[PDB]
Amino acid sequence: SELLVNTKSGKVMGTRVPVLSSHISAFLGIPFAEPPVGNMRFRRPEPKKPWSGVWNASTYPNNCQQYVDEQFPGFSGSEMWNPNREMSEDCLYLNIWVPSPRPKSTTVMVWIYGGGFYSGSSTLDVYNGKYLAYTEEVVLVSLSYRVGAFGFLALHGSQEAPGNVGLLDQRMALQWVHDNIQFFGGDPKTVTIFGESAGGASVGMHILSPGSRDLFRRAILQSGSPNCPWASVSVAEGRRRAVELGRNLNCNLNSDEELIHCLREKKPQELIDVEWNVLPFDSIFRFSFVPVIDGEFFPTSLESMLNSGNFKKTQILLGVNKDEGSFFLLYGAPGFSKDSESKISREDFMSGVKLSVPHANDLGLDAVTLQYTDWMDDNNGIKNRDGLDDIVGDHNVICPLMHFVNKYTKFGNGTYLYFFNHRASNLVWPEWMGVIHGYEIEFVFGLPLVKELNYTAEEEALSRRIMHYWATFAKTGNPNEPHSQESKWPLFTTKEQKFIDLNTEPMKVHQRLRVQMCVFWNQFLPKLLNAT
Amino acid sequence: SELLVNTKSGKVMGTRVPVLSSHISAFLGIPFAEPPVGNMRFRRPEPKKPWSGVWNASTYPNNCQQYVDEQFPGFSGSEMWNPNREMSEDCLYLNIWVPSPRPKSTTVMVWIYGGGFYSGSSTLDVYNGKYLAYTEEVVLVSLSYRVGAFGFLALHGSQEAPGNVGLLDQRMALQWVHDNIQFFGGDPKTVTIFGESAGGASVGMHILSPGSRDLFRRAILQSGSPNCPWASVSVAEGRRRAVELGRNLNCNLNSDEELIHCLREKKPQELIDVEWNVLPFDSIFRFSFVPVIDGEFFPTSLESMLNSGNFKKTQILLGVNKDEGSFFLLYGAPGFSKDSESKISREDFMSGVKLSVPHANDLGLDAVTLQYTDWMDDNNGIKNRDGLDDIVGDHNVICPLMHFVNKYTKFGNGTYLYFFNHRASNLVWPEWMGVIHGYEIEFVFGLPLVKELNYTAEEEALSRRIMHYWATFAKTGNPNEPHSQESKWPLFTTKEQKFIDLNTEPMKVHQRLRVQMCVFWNQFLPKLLNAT
Ligand SMILES: O/N=C/c1cccc[n+]1CCCCCCC[n+]1ccccc1/C=N/O
Ligand SMILES: O/N=C/c1cccc[n+]1CCCCCCC[n+]1ccccc1/C=N/O
Ligand SMILES: *[C@@H]1O[C@H](CO)[C@@H](O)[C@H](O)[C@H]1NC(C)=O
Ligand SMILES: *[C@@H]1O[C@H](CO)[C@@H](O)[C@H](O)[C@H]1NC(C)=O
Repeated sequence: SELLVNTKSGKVMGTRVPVLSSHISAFLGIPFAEPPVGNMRFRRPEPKKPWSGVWNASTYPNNCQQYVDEQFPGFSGSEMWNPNREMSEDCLYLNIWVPSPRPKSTTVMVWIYGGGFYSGSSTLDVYNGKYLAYTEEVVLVSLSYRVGAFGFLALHGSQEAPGNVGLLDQRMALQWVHDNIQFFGGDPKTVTIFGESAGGASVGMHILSPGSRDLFRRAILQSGSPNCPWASVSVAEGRRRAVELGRNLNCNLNSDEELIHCLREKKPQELIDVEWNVLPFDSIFRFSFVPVIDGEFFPTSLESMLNSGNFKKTQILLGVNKDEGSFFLLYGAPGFSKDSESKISREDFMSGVKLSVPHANDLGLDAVTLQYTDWMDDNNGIKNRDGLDDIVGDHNVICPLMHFVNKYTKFGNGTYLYFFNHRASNLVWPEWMGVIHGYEIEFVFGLPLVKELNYTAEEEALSRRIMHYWATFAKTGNPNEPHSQESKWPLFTTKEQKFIDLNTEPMKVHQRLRVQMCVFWNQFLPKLLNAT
Repeated sequence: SELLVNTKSGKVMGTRVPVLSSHISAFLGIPFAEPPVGNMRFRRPEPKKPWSGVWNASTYPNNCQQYVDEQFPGFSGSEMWNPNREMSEDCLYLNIWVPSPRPKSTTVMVWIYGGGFYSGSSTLDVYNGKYLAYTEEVVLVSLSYRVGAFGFLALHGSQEAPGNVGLLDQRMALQWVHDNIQFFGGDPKTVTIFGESAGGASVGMHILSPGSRDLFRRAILQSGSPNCPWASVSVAEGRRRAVELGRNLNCNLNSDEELIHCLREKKPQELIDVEWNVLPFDSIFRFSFVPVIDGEFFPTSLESMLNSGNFKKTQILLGVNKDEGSFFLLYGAPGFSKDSESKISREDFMSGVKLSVPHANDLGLDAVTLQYTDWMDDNNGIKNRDGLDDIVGDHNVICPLMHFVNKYTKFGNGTYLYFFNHRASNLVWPEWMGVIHGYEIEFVFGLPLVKELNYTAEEEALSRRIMHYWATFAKTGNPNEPHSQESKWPLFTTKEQKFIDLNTEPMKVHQRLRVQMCVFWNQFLPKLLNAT
């Protein structure tokens, strides 16, 4: 049977799924680890005990325990990101979409979900791997990993809650793919890991970490890089937040062993309810439990690793969206709201700057304000709104990705950079938010090919073109087909720093993506904060 | 006789001078002070002893002792600024141009020469008052004052060299005008003091200083303001430079009395030869002997005076030129020269920044560089050249004048601001220097009306229009003729901050003159330097 596969862990039984009036196989909900419950909460993942008999892989698994967005109930815009299955701490599963008939050795892509390390599910409609698998004839995997305190509570020195275990969750899933994907027709020699947001930063983290490098071939990063200011913390800061979390739930705090035990007796929701109370500053685009610079997973600091060339050398394809910041300002910054144009007063603009750069002294805050204020027209509500959108996007996502890409290219074997700026015709969010964090994903997964979702024809064409770029890059290390008449996405080089737009218009090459602002975030401001 | 005038100091005999195929009277070389020679070197001026008989006022007087530009011998561009008479320490004289027939009570304008407080003469061709006097029917005075160490050597606490005596030279000349100009047909109630560069800053200084306010009615400032970073020093810094000057000439340094005596035995040229050796930094647009913040002439610091409204309240007309910096970079900055386009390398640009902001730490220098660098095109020789031109202009002249004008307007009785950007058709300096420091003066004094000087017709028209603005403002406090059909130079206000261009094209109003750069020089950078 095409739906029966014998792996090293035991036999799995999948299901036939319809896609664009054809069909393909899906193996959903395969475990790659022992359920991390009870005394194994906060702990490193263990490999899954092999099973006898046939594992039923016909339905999606549980989503990991996580915060649930309730700002706009019934609103698809926010709820498309929420878990669509029951939540459980028993959530370490992966899903596979396989072409029909079964391939022998074809290119593999493994997806890693975003969600600020505090949220995410492999099972969301926008992550459905069937269109990609079917259209490009690739084996599509989607993994899962613990988020929140469950994934990232860090008491360094203690082996009961070391930190980074959600990254090791990802690593164990890549190990399983390495080991077994051949039985599904995947080529273990040609695995591309890709991810958006925290998943993009995760991809970058596996590139850096020695323990992860050998388990994938190449990598795509969407709107995220490992050096993002929100993607990691020192061991001291992690310790502090873990202690404060215990302080919020009335734990004994005299020893690591006392704290951890107390935290293990709590029900999942008690941890989720107080999770946001541990942040050190009044901030946006900051998350409580994130990867920690521990000296095991990351041997030294991220910057010294990037300078010395201490990372996997291979091809990378990556980029950003036009308006990365709007999602975050909407939720947290005064003056912004979903159903108005959100024209921002000068007073709200400055409140905005404070929340967006929480770690900055007064001089730093002035430096930023000056850099994004048009002093000819300082009380223009639209210019204030958009400038603050640009600040949050540049600081959090674009300038950290640009620092990474410039550093990586010095040592790497080929870089391809994009700037995604198509505003989708059917977007439910308001005009002012622009091209939002996470809204390139639907084009990457081929949702525009489904007619009932109401995209234009040129949006279908864009989606196909992006899928073929992504898949051709996974297959060869180059998104272009050599010998074809279409426009050439040029290689990014240290010298010329070229990149393309991704949108419905004929492609354009440009150079030095937001260099004037990123010299400010990546060189000047940090120097200013170190002197003062 | 029309050429004989009886003043309070004694009788004066002038001369009839031809102008634009008519004639007028000129009283040249009238003394207003005792010659400041011998023991009176470095000292406050004394009033001139009245004379019996008739003072011959038919020829220009001596120019004060000063440094003489020799960079381009025979080149009119540089030599038009040099002294055209014999130099002497016996130089305290003034000159008067009077319409024919003699007026009774008409508007008076008294000119104060620039030259960085280290140079200047009342007697230069470009300062010839006859065209202005004749064309607008005003009595035109031009004064003189000691420059260099002779005018500004400052040993505070000592009455032998107190500092600021060159400003008191100006004050005594304004006193003489107050007292006597009526006998020449001038209205002592309607005196306008005007000046360029150090003379513009001087004008501003008489507005601030209590001792000077009552001696003039209103004021014009061209490319200079009292708060310019080069226009004054602390008493400690003045003391240091006076000591270092004495150290350069082998003086006994054990007491003020010893130093001053030693300096008084030296010939003028010995002081001039070592004058530049006392500057604290490697710099441009900085001068050795300048006004000192002494607590007598200036009661408190310039900034506290500007904040509290401690100054004469009256009308002011003022402005700047497009390319104020080029003159200074030519003379002192590596990569610039008179006979090339002076395209500047990135390395020379940074050398430039260091010399232009000599008092800044490394963080400050970076802040400036970032602000004036296009990071898309950082090795564009023209953009580097022009950016450095703009830095020197903005820091030295434009942003300090803009801070002054904004502060003054809060308390003042009417402000009129211009931006002069006509590149003269007959200019001998190269294209790259643009609209240079000091090249609006020729339009103010009417040289374009003389055919043999080879200006265009529209340049004649511009000159006349500027002269009539200047003269109508001196007469009424408003450069416009109410009830006339010509375009209206609008009042500058705290709210709307309006200003005009001065050039051959139809006038345009704009707002907030170089506000984006001047917020940087006047707010951010000083705050950055105070924290670090
Ligand atoms: O961090 N990445 C999140 C993500 C990534 C891809 C797609 C969708 N998202 C949902 C994030 C939008 C809303 C941000 C919500 C942050 N937040 C959560 C809980 C409580 C408060 C807040 C923010 N307060 O300002
Ligand atoms: O300060 N204002 C001077 C002025 C004003 C109106 C018209 C003409 N000028 C001549 C100044 C140009 C050249 C600057 C010369 C400065 N300088 C003098 C002596 C020795 C060295 C230097 C400069 N070295 O970099
Ligand atoms: C990648 O590496 C191969 C083999 O080592 C080399 O020949 C090629 O030039 C490299 N490509 C780039 C873009 O560096
Ligand atoms: C100047 O002062 C006069 C008289 O005090 C006043 O009436 C007039 O409004 C003032 N003008 C300005 C521009 O402030």
